[PDB]
Amino acid sequence: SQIQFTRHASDVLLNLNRLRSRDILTDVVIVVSREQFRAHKTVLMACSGLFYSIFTDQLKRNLSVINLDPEINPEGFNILLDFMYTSRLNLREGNIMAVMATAMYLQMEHVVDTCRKFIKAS
Amino acid sequence: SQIQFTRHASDVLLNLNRLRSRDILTDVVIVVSREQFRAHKTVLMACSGLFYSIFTDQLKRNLSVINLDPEINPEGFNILLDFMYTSRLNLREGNIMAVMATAMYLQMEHVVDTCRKFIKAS
Ligand SMILES: Cn1cc(C#CCn2cnc3c(c(-c4cccc(C#N)c4)cn3CC(=O)Nc3ccncc3Cl)c2=O)cn1
Ligand SMILES: Cn1cc(C#CCn2cnc3c(c(-c4cccc(C#N)c4)cn3CC(=O)Nc3ccncc3Cl)c2=O)cn1
Ligand SMILES: [Cl-]
Ligand SMILES: [Cl-]
Ligand SMILES: [Cl-]
Ligand SMILES: [Cl-]
Repeated sequence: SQIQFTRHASDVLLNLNRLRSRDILTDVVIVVSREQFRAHKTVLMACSGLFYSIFTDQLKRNLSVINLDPEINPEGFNILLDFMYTSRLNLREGNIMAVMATAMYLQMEHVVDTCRKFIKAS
Repeated sequence: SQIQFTRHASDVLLNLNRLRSRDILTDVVIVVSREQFRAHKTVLMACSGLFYSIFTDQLKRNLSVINLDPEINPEGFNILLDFMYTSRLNLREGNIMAVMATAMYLQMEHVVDTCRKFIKAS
């Protein structure tokens, strides 16, 4: 019965991305080979089965640094981190395989499914 | 040029509300007279000019407890906190004035404007 605000969730996500761009209340750095990316653990948990499983565990919840598998492509990771904070996925012929493999590792099914649709559409 | 995921922002907000319901990575309690409400500072900053102004200030960013004005109605506050995390506003004849005054204090213009529309619609 409540009044629905159709733009509200997008407004929240935009403001969370603005906080990330200023490093405000970021609480983790994700290390991907020679690169590092700061983020909010809450957003990572909201968007990734891997990060959900890491930070729900009381053993790991307070970690300030997460080292990803050294095989993960930093560009693929950055594309997916930007997707988490924007709802926009930068998929191209030159990055689809790295993005798809990274989304499998991060446990991000809708992106993996979208990568399969991209391949089927050539 | 990116692929747009129209449901993604709502999915993120739902998962942030699920984390709030489990008290996972909440980092502040908001005290409203005899009641207390836990939340994520990032979501509060994303949805309120008052909380943005409090937590952007390096003087106050690390506060774990915020005491609101003792005049603020706890039910009005709870309605607006739920709106922040759901995009749904529970506006009724019995709560409109308290919700509107609380939204003015929290600096939440779209809700204040919606309260004005509710009054104009009787
Ligand atoms: C090999 N492989 C495994 C998979 C997988 C997969 C499945 N999968 C699993 N977990 C996921 C997601 C998502 C999610 C969210 C938004 C966009 C996208 C995308 N794109 C994904 C969040 N999460 C964590 C969660 O559900 N968080 C949560 C749950 C309950 N309460 C609070 C919180 Cl935070 C997901 O897709 C793919 N390949
Ligand atoms: C007396 N009175 C003053 C006012 C006012 C008012 C105006 N107002 C001011 N600030 C606001 C909002 C919002 C906001 C967001 C979503 C829904 C609603 C509603 N409903 C409001 C966020 N915010 C903080 C911000 O803009 N955060 C942010 C900005 C830039 N980067 C990162 C971040 Cl987190 C707002 O409405 C009304 N009455
Ligand atoms: Cl971005
Ligand atoms: Cl390309
Ligand atoms: Cl709720
Ligand atoms: Cl009523």
